[PDB]
Amino acid sequence: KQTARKSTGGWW
Amino acid sequence: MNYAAGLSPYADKGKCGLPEIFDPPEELERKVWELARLVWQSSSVVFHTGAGISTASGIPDFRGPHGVWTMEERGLAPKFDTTFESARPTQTHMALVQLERVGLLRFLVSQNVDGLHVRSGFPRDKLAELHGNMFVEECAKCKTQYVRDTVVGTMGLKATGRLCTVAKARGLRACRGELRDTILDWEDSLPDRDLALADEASRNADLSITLGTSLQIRPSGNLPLATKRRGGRLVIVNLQPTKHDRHADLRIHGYVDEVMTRLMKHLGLEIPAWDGPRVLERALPPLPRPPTPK
Ligand SMILES: Nc1ncnc2c1ncn2[C@@H]1O[C@H](COP(=O)(O)OP(=O)(O)OC[C@H]2O[C@@H](O)[C@H](O)[C@@H]2O)[C@@H](O)[C@H]1O
Ligand SMILES: [Zn+2]
Repeated sequence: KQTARKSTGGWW
Repeated sequence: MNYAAGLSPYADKGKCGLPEIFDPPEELERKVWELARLVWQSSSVVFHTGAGISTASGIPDFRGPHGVWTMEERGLAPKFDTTFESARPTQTHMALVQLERVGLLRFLVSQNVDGLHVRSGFPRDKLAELHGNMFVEECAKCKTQYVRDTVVGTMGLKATGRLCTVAKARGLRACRGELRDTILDWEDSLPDRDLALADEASRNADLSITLGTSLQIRPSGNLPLATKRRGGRLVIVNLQPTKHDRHADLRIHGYVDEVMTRLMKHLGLEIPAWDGPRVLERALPPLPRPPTPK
């Protein structure tokens, strides 16, 4: 699926 | 300048120092009235707050005109009118405690580490502190947390110097794990259970309202979009643009204290006064809704 790290980026 | 706290110098600070936008009084009046209608007619309302709701307390934000990253990026230090210990919950902090007491707030997701939601008396079981809390430390071994009255003393998930006292080996031994601050640095994993609860509340909301966040940091900045997946609505309240402005069903550019003052006025609810630092672990059952205003 997709990462749970604090950063900048998309929601898709 | 924050390193220092021995934090990562490799972060992407995002877009800092964008112009502020202010709605004219009449439009704003119109918007806050519309907000009240939305809040009254929705059965599940989730709020998402960022550093902009603590600026009236003397804590600077990060990317505002005088934000801590904005100043750093241009070679200046920022300025702190208050310490975290002496900061007072704002009228927006206190409004959210009241909303939850009367059943108009299902859950609260915060990015802020200033400890004010907890200290304002907001119940911890309706709150996700996705980026940490300067007053909370946590056992590395067993994940048990301790809320303190004073700041724990480090950032970036470092050992604070205290040890865990939970009972292990069938009562024969203490855990003795190192306690660590809960302040995420850049690219740390969010706390599992706060994120899982924030994600669940966001996906199930039919109204998400953001307060005082420019929504540039994920995944917390992407949670208010979850609501739109089931056809719920998004309201963004912020002086600067935010990253997700184009998805807003209602955008309000005004001071959060002012927006929440009026909202409460339309709702018929007083904003409680704050007694001083008071930790509430679990929500009371809901007081009854005020008389239907519309
Ligand atoms: N009184 C106010 N009323 C309304 N809006 C306000 C007010 N004060 C400031 N703002 C707006 O609040 C927004 C705060 O955005 P950021 O400073 O980007 O803070 P936030 O979104 O919480 O930051 C997310 C994350 O970035 C990090 O580095 C830090 O981890 C933080 O948790 C700014 O866009 C600023 O215009
Ligand atoms: Zn432990």
